[PDB]
Amino acid sequence: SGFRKMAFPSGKVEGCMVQVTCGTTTLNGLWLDDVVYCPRHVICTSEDMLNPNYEDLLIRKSNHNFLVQAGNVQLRVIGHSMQNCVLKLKVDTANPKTPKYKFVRIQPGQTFSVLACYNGSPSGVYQCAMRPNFTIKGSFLNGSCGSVGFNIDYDCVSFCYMHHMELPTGVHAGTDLEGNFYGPFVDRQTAQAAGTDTTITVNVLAWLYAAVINGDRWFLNRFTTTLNDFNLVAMKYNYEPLTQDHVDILGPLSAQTGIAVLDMCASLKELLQNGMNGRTILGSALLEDEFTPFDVVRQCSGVTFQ
Amino acid sequence: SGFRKMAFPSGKVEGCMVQVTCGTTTLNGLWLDDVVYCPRHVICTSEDMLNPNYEDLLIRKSNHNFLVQAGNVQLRVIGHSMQNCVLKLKVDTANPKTPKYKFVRIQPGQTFSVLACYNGSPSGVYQCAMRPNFTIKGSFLNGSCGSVGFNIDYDCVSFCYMHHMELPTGVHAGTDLEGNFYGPFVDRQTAQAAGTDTTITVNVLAWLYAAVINGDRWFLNRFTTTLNDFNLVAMKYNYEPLTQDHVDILGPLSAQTGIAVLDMCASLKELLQNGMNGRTILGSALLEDEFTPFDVVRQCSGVTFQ
Ligand SMILES: CC(C)(C)[C@H](NC(=O)C1(F)CC1)C(=O)N1CC2(C[C@H]1C(=O)N[C@H](C#N)C[C@@H]1CCNC1=O)SCCS2
Ligand SMILES: CC(C)(C)[C@H](NC(=O)C1(F)CC1)C(=O)N1CC2(C[C@H]1C(=O)N[C@H](C#N)C[C@@H]1CCNC1=O)SCCS2
Repeated sequence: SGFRKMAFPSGKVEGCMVQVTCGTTTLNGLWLDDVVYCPRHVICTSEDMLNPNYEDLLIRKSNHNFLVQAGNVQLRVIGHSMQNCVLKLKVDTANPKTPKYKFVRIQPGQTFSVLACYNGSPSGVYQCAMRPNFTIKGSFLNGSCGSVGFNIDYDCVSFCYMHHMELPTGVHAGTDLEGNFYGPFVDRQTAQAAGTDTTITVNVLAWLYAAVINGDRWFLNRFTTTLNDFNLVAMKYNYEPLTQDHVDILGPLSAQTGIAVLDMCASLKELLQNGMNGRTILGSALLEDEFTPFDVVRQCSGVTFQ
Repeated sequence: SGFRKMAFPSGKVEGCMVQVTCGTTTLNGLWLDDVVYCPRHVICTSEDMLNPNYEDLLIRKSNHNFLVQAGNVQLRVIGHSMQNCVLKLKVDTANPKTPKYKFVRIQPGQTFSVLACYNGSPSGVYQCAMRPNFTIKGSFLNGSCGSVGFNIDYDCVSFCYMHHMELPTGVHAGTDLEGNFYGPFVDRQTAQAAGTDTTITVNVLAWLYAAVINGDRWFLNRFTTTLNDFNLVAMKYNYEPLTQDHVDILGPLSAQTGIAVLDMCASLKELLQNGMNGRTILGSALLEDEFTPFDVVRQCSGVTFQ
């Protein structure tokens, strides 16, 4: 029993983290086989933050200008190139700790763990969601860029995020591992702001299922709803529309608890319209939306990784 | 910016996790040098859960009866003994991934990360506190016992917890790595219940400091309080007494923000007496008490580990 914001074990990613330095600027890189991936704004100067000419800045760098360290060991750079907003530094040594891996582009509403790093060393690990507005609510300071987000499946690490930017109100933006930003953001110091965020309805439902599995059942009412009538209420409270695919993805939790998804929607409808009246669910006073249906099953069934 | 429930990187502990099986029962063990540590109730039978005769059960086991697997590799057991509530299985192979480590007994109110494991493989990592009533609010299923809690300092893993029991209401009890339980609990299936818990006042204050550091300042009032008058209010709301040592431990955060601890106590006093009126702090609708002052500094200053 119990339900926690749970991150993936980070060891496989820890073995890939390195430090990349250009002049005064150090950030993190991801070392897979003989390539180090890092944000291209490592090549930025104190002056041209507002609109860096990245191609001109990279033209003027040589391999030797990139100082890459794995622990206390310098990795010699033998090639460099830029792919969208990431640099790829070819090094002369393949990373012997390289896990089985994939580069994936996740969808809004999906979750992943972040291994927050500084100077190529890990600070901590936490779970995040890709918000509907393509930000993440992370915890990042100066020097954290190049920290990555990831999922694990059996033995395979799917890298999905690399950290680049902090936006107004303290939320975060970054790229996939092909260097393409999530959302409309750019790697320059210019007026950007996130679009308004919305609540990830399918995740709130999954978390209500987790509550029922843990014996926290007070909010279940005796009613049902149609999918259309629920979505009319979701809309007023800034919740994402619930789709049939969402309903089908909730199948396993619905089957385990014996609660039809649309019956759970009726209970969520009542919570939205009426509030929680000072009560908590799974120890929370707000409805939580950063657990996917898959996260709930993994945590409540004890799925492991090798 | 940002503030997350952040766990330690788990890689150093992942390299120590093994599976221990006696007959039908499998749980996790911790492999350090040539010793595997695990809960002694691995030797329990389907029948004598209510009050196992552990000494008689262990007398009847031989080395070969303990099946210890590291990944897919059997570790041959060459010695066994019992220390309080843990078994120590000597194996013929020292763990080449053994980190620098210590066994520590933590105090109530301190925090640590749990690497939840099943069949010797990791499921996830999350941050916990040792509650004033010597329980932890974990997330554990059948087969999780032997999972450990830990802190890291530079390169040194301090193991502080090993999981043994789930208590009524879904909270958890366990031992230090010398096999001594935290709290009045015993490893048998008998009526035990936690004493009433209380809120960890020094941690709530630390988390209010983290809020100020992140620009979430609405709850700061213009008043101060004496330590005695604050503690009279803390008592009514089931908060731990705040001690001078707690005040001094909050020194670094107080100095960083320029807010005297007793001034923060006045603001906390107002929150306790008046509620939050539907507002949130650091995205939370309840006051959070599972971040220590040290956790706040580590997260907000980007402290890393090797
Ligand atoms: C005002 C900033 C927060 C400094 C800035 N944001 C914007 O300009 C916006 F348009 C989004 C709002 C921003 O993030 N920048 C500036 C550049 C780099 C990058 C950066 O500092 N990225 C850090 C890495 N390392 C991680 C940041 C630091 C604080 N916490 C984080 O997460 S963009 C390339 C040229 S300099
Ligand atoms: C009712 C139980 C939850 C089964 C029981 N609790 C009590 O009897 C209490 F007095 C505390 C309330 C309990 O925890 N037991 C029973 C024994 C083993 C141990 C156990 O199952 N420990 C698991 C490990 N592995 C981890 C548990 C399983 C569920 N979630 C967890 O965290 S004690 C040694 C003889 S059998």
